[PDB]
Amino acid sequence: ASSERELYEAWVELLSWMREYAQAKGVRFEKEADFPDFIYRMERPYDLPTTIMTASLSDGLGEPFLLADVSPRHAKLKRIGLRLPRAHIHLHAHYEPGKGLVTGKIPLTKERFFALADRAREALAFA
Amino acid sequence: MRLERVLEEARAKGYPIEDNGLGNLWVVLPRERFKEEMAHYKAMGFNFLADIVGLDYLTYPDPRPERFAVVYELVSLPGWKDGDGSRFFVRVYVPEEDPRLPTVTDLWGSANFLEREVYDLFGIVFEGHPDLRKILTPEDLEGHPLRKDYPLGETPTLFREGRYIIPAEFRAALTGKDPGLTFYKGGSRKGYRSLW
Amino acid sequence: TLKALAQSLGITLKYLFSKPVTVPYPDAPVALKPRFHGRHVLTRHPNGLEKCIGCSLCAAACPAYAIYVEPAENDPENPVSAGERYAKVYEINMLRCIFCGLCEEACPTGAIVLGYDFEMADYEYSDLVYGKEDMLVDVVGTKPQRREAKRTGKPVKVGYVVPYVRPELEGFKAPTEGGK
Amino acid sequence: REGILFTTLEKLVAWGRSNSLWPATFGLACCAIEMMASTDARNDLARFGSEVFRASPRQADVMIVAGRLSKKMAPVMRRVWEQMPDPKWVISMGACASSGGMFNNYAIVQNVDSVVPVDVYVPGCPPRPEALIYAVMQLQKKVRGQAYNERGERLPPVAAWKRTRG
Amino acid sequence: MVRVKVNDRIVEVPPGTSVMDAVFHAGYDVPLFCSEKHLSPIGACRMCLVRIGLPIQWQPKLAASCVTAVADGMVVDTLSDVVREAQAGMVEFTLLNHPLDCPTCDKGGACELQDRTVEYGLYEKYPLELPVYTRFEFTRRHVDKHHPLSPFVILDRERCIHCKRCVRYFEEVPGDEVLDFIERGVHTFIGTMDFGLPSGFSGNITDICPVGALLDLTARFRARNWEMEETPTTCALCPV
Amino acid sequence: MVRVGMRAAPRVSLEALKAALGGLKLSEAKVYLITDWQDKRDQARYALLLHTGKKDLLVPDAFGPAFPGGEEALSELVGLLLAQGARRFYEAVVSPGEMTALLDLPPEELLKRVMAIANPTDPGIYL
Amino acid sequence: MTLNVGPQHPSTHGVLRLMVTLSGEEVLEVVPHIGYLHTGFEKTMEHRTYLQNITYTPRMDYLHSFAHDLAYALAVEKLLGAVVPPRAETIRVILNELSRLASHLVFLGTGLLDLGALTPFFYAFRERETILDLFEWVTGQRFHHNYIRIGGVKEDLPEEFVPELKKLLEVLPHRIDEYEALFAESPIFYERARGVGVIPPEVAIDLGLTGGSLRASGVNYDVRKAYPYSGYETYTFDVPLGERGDVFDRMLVRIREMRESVKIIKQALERLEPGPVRDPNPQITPPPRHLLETSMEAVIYHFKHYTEGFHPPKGEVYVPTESARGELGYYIVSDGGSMPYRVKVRAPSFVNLQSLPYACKGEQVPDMVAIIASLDPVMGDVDR
Ligand SMILES: COc1oc([C@H]2C/C(=C/C(C)=C/c3ccc([N+](=O)[O-])cc3)CO2)c(C)c(=O)c1C
Ligand code: SF4
Ligand code: SF4
Ligand code: SF4
Ligand code: SF4
Ligand code: SF4
Ligand code: FES
Repeated sequence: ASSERELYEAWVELLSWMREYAQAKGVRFEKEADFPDFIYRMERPYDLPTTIMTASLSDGLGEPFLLADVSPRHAKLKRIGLRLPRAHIHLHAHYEPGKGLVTGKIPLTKERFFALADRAREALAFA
Repeated sequence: MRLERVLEEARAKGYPIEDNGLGNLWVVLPRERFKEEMAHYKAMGFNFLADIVGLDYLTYPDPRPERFAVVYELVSLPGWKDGDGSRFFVRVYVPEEDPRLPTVTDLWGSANFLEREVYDLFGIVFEGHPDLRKILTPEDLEGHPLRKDYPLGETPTLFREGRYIIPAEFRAALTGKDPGLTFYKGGSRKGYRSLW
Repeated sequence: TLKALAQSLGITLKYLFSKPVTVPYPDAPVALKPRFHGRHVLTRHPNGLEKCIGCSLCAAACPAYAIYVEPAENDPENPVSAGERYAKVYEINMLRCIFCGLCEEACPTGAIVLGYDFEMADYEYSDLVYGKEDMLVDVVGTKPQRREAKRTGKPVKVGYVVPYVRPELEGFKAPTEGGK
Repeated sequence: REGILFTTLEKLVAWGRSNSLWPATFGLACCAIEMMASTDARNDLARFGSEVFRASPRQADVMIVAGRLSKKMAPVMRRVWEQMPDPKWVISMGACASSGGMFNNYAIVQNVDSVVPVDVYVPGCPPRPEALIYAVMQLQKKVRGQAYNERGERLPPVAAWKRTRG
Repeated sequence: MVRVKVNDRIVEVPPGTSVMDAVFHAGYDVPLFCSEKHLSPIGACRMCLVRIGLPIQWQPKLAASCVTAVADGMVVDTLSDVVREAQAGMVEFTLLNHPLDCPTCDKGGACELQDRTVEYGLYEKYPLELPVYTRFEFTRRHVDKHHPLSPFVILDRERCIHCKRCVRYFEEVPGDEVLDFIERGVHTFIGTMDFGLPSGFSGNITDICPVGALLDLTARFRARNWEMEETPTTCALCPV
Repeated sequence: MVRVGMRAAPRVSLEALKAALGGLKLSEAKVYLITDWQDKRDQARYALLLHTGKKDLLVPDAFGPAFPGGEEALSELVGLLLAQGARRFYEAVVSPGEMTALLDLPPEELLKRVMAIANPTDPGIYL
Repeated sequence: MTLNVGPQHPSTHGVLRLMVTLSGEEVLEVVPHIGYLHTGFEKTMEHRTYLQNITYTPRMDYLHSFAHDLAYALAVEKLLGAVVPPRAETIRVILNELSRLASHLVFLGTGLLDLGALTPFFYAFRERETILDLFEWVTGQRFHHNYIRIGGVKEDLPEEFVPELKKLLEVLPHRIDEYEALFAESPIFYERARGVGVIPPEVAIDLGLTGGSLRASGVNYDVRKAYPYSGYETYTFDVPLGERGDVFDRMLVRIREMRESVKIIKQALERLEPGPVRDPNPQITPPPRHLLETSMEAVIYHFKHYTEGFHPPKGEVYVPTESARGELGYYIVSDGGSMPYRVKVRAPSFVNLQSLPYACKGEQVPDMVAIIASLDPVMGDVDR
C-alpha cells in the first residue's frame, strides 16, 4: 500500500536521531552508502526524499558499533534493520500507522534508540 | 552440382576438407598440386575468382601448419550459361622462409591486383605474375604491414597538461595470447557459442 | 530523340517557377532530430549532485581513446557525485572524438550524454580539448561561441531547433521548435 | 602588396578576400561528401560568395583538407598547396585530418598541420555541413583580423604567412 | 606417474596432484574462489566442483577438485550441463549480497568474481525468450564500508565473499595472525583487535582478495586496472 | 647504426652532427624528427633518426626551443639537411617515456617502429 | 602521350592516379595507381573489440555503408550463433535498401556531373537530403551511423520515423520516373553512352566485375537472389538486366534498381509488427538500461561487455552480401579473443577497377571520365 512513502520519510527522521548522537557525545558519525537505484537512474524518475541507505557510528579507532540499514526501493520484504557488530544483536523494525515506528508490536521511541546507542558506546567502543 | 564432384575428387586424393557448421567450405591443396589442380578447377566450370586472402598465423594461440596462408575463392555464377552456384575456397600454406606462390593471373585476370595486395601486405611473392608492384602502401614504405610482427605503429592521444594515453597500454580487450587481467580466462571468455 | 532536349528544358523551367526548396543557415534555425550526436553534456541529478562517478567506462569503449578521467574521493561535507567517487578531470579531444555514442551507451549513471551543438569550429588543436566545465548541461553554447559572446558582449543564440529534447537530457535547456 | 599599409585599404582588401573566399576542393574521403552536401539545394555554401569552385589550384584561396589524409597522398596535396597563389588559406576538416582521428596507425598523417598550414579546425565525423559554414565564417572573421583565441590573442589574418618555406 | 583423463585428454601427472591442477593441466577450466596458490585449500567456495568416475562408476556428488587428490585411471567431467548449471547457481549465491559497487570499485577489470561470473554464469536455459539476471530481490547485507585497516590498506566488508585467503595467509605465510572473522552465519565479517596490522608483510592480501575488500590506500582512486601502464621490473631496495 | 650527440646539449649535438655528417649525399635518405605532443612546438624537444638505407644515425633529444639554442640549432639542422638535398621529411610522435627507451632498443626494432609511426612534415615548421 | 591524369585532378573523383598511355583522342590503355587513401581498416580492426569495430565498418564505403555493417554483423552472428528478431531483420533491410537508394543517387549525380550537365545533381541530391533526415531520426547521424549491433540493432525506432518514410516513399516513384524520362530517351547521352564502354560479359566475369555493371551486360547474378541472407528470400522482386554492357544500360538498370528498392522498402514497411529489438543473450547483449540498479549480474555484464567485450569461438568465417557495387564480404578469423584476429574485406570497387584499361580502350579521352563515373568506384572501398 502507500505506507511505503512514510517508511522512507520516517527513515530520514531516524538519521536525524543518529546524527544528533554524534553532535551530543562527540563521536564520529559517517554516511556509509547511498542508494544504488538512485545513482544508476539515468533519465528514470526518483521520488524518494533521500538517497542515503547506510550509516554507522564509528569510535575513535574507526570500528563502528551500531549499524542501520533500509530495504531498497524495489526490494521485497521492506523493513529497517539494526545490528550491533561483535555482539550478535539484530532488530527488525517496521512502522505501524498511527502508533509509530514499532519493533514488532513495541514502538521504537527516540529514547529507546538513544539508550541503546549509549550502551553500545560504553561496551563495544575501544577508544 | 559441381561442388559434390569437387569433394568426391579431392577426398579421393586425400586432401583435407575443412568445414564449419555455418555452411562455408575450405579445401587445402599442397604446393605442388596447387597450380594444376586449380587449373582443373577452372576447367571444372568455375567462372569467378572472388578473393585472395593472405593470412599470418605468427601470433595465433594454437599452432598451425605454416605461418602464411593464401586462400582463393572459385565460384560459378548461378545466372550465367549453366550455373549451379558452386562456390568454395582453396587454402594453400606458404612457409615463413619460403614466400612463394604461382599465380593464376593467366587463368583469371582478377589475380592481377589481388595477389599484388598480398605481396604488398605480406611478404608473399607471387610466381608468374605479369606485374608484382606495390599497390596500396606508399612506394617508400618498407616491409609488409599485415604480418603480426609488423607494428601497427600508433601515436598517443593528446590532452591538456601532460595527460596522455598509450592505447596499447590502455586496452582492456584481450587477444588470443593475452592471459587476461585475472590469473586467466576460462569459460565464456575463452570461447562461447549459443546453441540456437 | 530531339524531344528529350525540349522535355528537359520544360521541366527545368517548371522548377524555375518552383521557388522554395532550401533552408538558409544561419538565418533560419537548422531542424535537428532529438537523437542527434552533438557536444557531450554531463547531466546532474535533481539533488544537484553530479551523475558522473568517475568510472572510466566511457574511456575504455572509445574507439579513438579520446576521454580522460582522473578520479577522486567525494568530500562528505560538500559531495560532487552520488557515490564515493567523482571526476576531477574530464577531457574529450574533439579532434580525436568520432561521435559514436559508446560513452553515452556505457555510462551507467547517465552523466555523459551527447547534446546538439555542432558550432565548435576553432583555430587551435590545443584548444579543442573540451573539458568537464566545458560540457556541463548548465552551459549554453560552444567554446568559440562563448568566447565570441564574451569578447562581443552580446548573448548566445544557438542556431538549431529540435521538436523536443530527450528524457536522457533532463535539464538540457534548448530552443524547442518555437515553443518560446 | 599583402593587402596592408593603409587604414582603409587593409580593411577593404580583408573585406574582399574574406567574403570572396573561393574554396579549392581536395575531396579525399567521407568528410568530402559532407563538403559537397554544403552546396546542394537545402544547405548551400553558395551564398557568401563560394558559388563558383576553382578546381585549378592557381585560382583559389581556401583549401579544405576534407577526409583522411593517407600518407601516399601527403606530398601530392603538399604541392597542391604549393601550387596555390600566396594569399591562400587552409581549413582542416574532420577528425582524421585535424588529429589522427580514430585511425591511429602507419597509414595516416596524425595531424595535417604537419604538411599544410591550417587556418581553422572543425571537428565532427563528418563535421555537419552547418559546422563547415561556421568554420568558413570563423575564417571569414579571422582574415579580417576579427579572431581571438582562448588565450586572449588575436590571430593573424593569413596562416601560411609565418613559415620559412625552404 | 599417475594417468588422468579430462573429457578428451589424457595427462601423465605426479601422484600427489590435485584434481584442479590436473584439469588445468589437461586444458580445461573451472571456477576458483576459495583456493589460491601457496594457500592451503579448504573447500569453502565450492566452485571447483567436477564429476569423477573411478573404475564407469560416477561418484554420487560433485567432487571438490581443490582438496581432492587424484588416482590412476580417473575420468573428470567439467562440461556436462550439470556442472555448468551448479556453477551458475553458486555464482548467484556469491553475488547474493554484493553492493553493486563495480563501477566505482577500485578493483575494476582485475576482479576474479566478474570474470568467473561472465565465464560460467547464466547457463543457456532451454526461443528468443527474455532473461532475468537475479532471483534474490530481498534486502541485502549492509556492513561497514571503506574501513581503513592500516595507513596502506582499506577494508570494505560488504565486498568480502567469505573466502579464507587473508586469514589463511596471515596464519601461514608471515606467522602474524592479525586478521580473522568476528561473527558467524551470513553476519560474518572480517575484523581485528590488532588494528595497526603489525605484520610487515600485510600488503600481499591486497593482491589476493578476489574482491575489492582490501585495497591500497596509497594508490586509492588514481586509475582503473587497465588504465594503468604495467611495467614488470625488479625491486632494488634490498638484496632479495 | 651510430649514436652521436647528447641529450640537452643542442650546440654540442649540432657540432658533432656537423662533423659526422661529412659530405654524405641525402638524396634518398629519410629524416625522422621524433618528439612528443604534436601541437605545441613552442615547447617541443626533438630527437633525430637518419635512415640512409646503407647505415643509420641517431641523435638524442637535444634540439628544440625547450633547450637554450635548440630552436636555432634545429633551424640550422633542417637547413643543413635541406642543403644536402633531402626531400623526404618525417616526424614521429612518441610518448615522453618512450623517447628514452627508444634509443636503447636494438636497431631493427627502433627503426621499424619509427618508420611505421612517421608523419610527413613540412620542414617550414622547424625552420 | 603517357599523360598524368593525376590524383584528384582533373576531376577524377575518388582520388586515383592515372597514366593514360594514349596518343590523340582515342584511348590506347590507362594504367591506374591507387592507394592514395590507404588508412588501414584490415589492420586497425585487429586492435578493436568486436563491439567497437561497428564504428570502423561503415566508413570504408561511406555511401552504402549499412551493407558493410550488415556483412560484419551477419558474419559474427553466424560465428557465435546470434538470433535476428523479425523486427530487427525488417529494420535492417529497410536501412539496407535505403542506403542503396542514397548510394545510387550519389552515383548517378556524380556520373552526370563528371562529364556533361550540372543541374540533375541537385534534384537527386534533394531526395538524398530527405533520406539523410530519416537516418538522423533513428541513428542521430547523417551517415557513418553506429546503430547496428551483433544481436540486432541498438535501440528502437522513434514514433516520427514511419510517417516521414511514407511521405518520401510516396513522392519518390514519380521522381525516379522523372529521372528516367529525362535520361532514358537520351538526347545526346544516347550518342554518348550506348556505344561506349565495351563490356563483354566473359572478361567482366574473368576480372571480378560484380557491381551491377555486369548485369547491364546481361548476367543475372545478385547475392540477394543467389544467396538470400536478410530475408530477401521472402520478397517479390524484379531483377534488373541489361541487353549489352555499356554506360547507358548500366545507368538505366541502376535506376530500375532504385525503383525496385523503393518497392522493397514499402513492402517491408507494411509487414512490420511490434516486438523485440535485439538478441537478448546476455553474453552477447549488454543488460537493459533499467535494471542496472537492481541486479548484480546486470552490472557485471555491463562492465565486462563495455570494457572487454565478448569472446566468440575460434574459427574462420565469411558471408557475402549485395551492396550498390556488388558482392561484399568480410573474412573474419577469430582466435577466441575479445579482439578479432583478422578481418579481410572483399572490396567490390577494388577489383571492379581492373576493367578500367579494358573498357575504355579505344574509347575517347573525355569518355575516360564518363566510363569511370559509370564504373562507380568509392575509393574508400578500393584504398581501404
Ligand atoms: C564526385 O563524387 C565524389 O567526390 C569525392 C570528392 C571529389 C570531389 C569533387 C568535386 C568536383 C566536387 C564538386 C562538386 C560540385 C561543385 N559545384 O560547384 O557544384 C564543385 C565541386 C568532392 O569530393 C569523393 C572522395 C568521392 O568519393 C565521390 C564519390
Ligand atoms: S562519441 Fe565515440 S569517439 Fe566520441 S568520445 Fe564517445 S566513444 Fe569516443
Ligand atoms: S561520464 Fe559516466 S561512464 Fe564516464 S566516468 Fe563518468 S559515470 Fe563513468
Ligand atoms: S572524420 Fe569521419 S567522416 Fe571525416 S574522413 Fe574521418 S572517418 Fe570520414
Ligand atoms: S569486488 Fe568485483 S564484483 Fe564486487 S563490486 Fe568490485 S568489481 Fe564488482
Ligand atoms: S576479505 Fe577478501 S581475502 Fe579476506 S576472506 Fe574476504 S574475500 Fe577472502
Ligand atoms: S577451490 Fe574453493 S572449493 Fe575447491
